[PDB]
Amino acid sequence: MKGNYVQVYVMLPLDAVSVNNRFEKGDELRAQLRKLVEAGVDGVMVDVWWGLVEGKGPKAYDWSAYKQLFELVQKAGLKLQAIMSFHQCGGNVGDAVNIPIPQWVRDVGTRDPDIFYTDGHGTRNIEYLTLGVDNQPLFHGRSAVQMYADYMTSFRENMKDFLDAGVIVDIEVGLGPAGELRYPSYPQSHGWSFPGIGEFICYDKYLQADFKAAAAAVGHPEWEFPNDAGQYNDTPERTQFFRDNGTYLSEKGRFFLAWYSNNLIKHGDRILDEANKVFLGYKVQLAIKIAGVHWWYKVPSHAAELTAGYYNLHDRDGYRTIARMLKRHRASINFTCAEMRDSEQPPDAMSAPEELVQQVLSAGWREGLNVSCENALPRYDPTAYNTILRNARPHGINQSGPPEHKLFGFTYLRLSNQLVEGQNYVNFKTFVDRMHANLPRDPYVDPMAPLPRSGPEISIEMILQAAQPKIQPFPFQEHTDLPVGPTGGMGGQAEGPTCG
Ligand SMILES: OC[C@H]1O[C@H](O[C@H]2[C@H](O)[C@@H](O)[C@H](O)O[C@@H]2CO)[C@H](O)[C@@H](O)[C@@H]1O
Ligand SMILES: OC[C@H]1O[C@@H](O)[C@H](O)[C@@H](O)[C@@H]1O
Repeated sequence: MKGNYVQVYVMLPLDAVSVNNRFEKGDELRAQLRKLVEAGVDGVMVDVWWGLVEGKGPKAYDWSAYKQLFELVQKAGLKLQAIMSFHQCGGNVGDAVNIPIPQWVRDVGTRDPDIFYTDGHGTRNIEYLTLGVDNQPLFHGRSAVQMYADYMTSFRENMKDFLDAGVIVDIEVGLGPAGELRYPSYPQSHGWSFPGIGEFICYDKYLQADFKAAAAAVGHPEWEFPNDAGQYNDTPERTQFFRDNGTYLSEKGRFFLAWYSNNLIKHGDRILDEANKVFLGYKVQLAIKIAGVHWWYKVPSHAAELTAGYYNLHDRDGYRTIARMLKRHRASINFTCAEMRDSEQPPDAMSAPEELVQQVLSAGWREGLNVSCENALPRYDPTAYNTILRNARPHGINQSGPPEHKLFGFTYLRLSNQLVEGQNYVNFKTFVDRMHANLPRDPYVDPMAPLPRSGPEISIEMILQAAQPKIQPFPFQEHTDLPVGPTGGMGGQAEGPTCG
């Protein structure tokens, strides 16, 4: 039944190593990572916050709390997915700990405000560096991807012992807010609230100039940004841009959207080129996280997706363009909406979770990429685990083989006292059982090969030919064929350690 084994990973507290590079909660974590392996979890995932390590200065890396944390993990026998977290913790949902980007970068920003994504009003979003300064050498003679690449080269030099023994199996290079390839279009920070459409975050002078230069390239210098796209909390109908047969379909608006959405491809391309020549040769896999912007999916404009950077429509696959860019790099997609079901989203959201999971996992599987998921919200119900299991093996168990399509692995959000305690614990455990096709945990499964080098760079126009025509999804079963059962599952009822 091994072909059907899907690895489960838990995501560690946002603060596995505390708010100032001091690994503190080690004994708690030691007890918390004890039950997780009794549950049979394959490995864990932590952020390697850029603001904690090079916080103190240019190239002043302090891997100390982090060498100790991974020490704990290795000792627990767990695989580790590390997230190269070049973004601020605090601002999004579920962000309790608050870790900003490096103070010395934020100080550069004081001098040049345009280094942070800027909305139409001119509000500076401090949580991630605009993709416009990727190749702008203004961080004291270092450009942002130089900075991103030196941060990852240093991670390799210092974490080598873990990279050799095979504890670190996946590097997830973050490329935007929450470490996701996208724009900060729905910033709870700036008074956006779900299911609002969000805004186009492309007003800083670097992108503000990439576009005017791009406008004149196609003969239209005169062209500006969408005047009619509304505000954060509007609904499509309310704006002239996202309204049925609105400017999102006009030449000016198709071009804009092509630009805006291409910038994210390119950003992610550049930085992945580098993460690939850094980890080049390692038994690791490179991944990126793509948001799950399900609200306004059921409407024609797909507004929230268009503002977030994913130019997805009924006739244009905006998630297969992205996966085509990941293809050279032998990268994989890490999508985040797996636990939802259309049933549970507010009816006015015009949200289609299930249909977004099917689109992205299908674009990815079509591009030959390994796809993996992560739930977007705190969920401890069997419903959540069965929806996940459905999405893991769309077509279900193929005991007569390995299945057509299968997720490489799932990474549950998040480790808490509540997950490893009682009821929630026996559900999670039986969930893991089932995610492994009820086989016992196997660590010598899905062994990676030394990361090859990124293949030949391919133009924008060559990655963009995957958009058209949008293909049909891969037939998804409606429920999983190996659900949670109910409360219990194989061993019974497990009872043990609290917290202190
Ligand atoms: O631990 C990883 C990141 O967790 C949060 O971001 C999550 C977000 O809460 C969730 O809705 C989405 O599905 O995935 C992201 C990215 O994994 C923090 O906000 C991030 O700062 C962390 O990097
Ligand atoms: O902050 C972003 C989050 O907002 C929530 O209200 C939605 O339910 C989530 O799908 C989304 O990820």
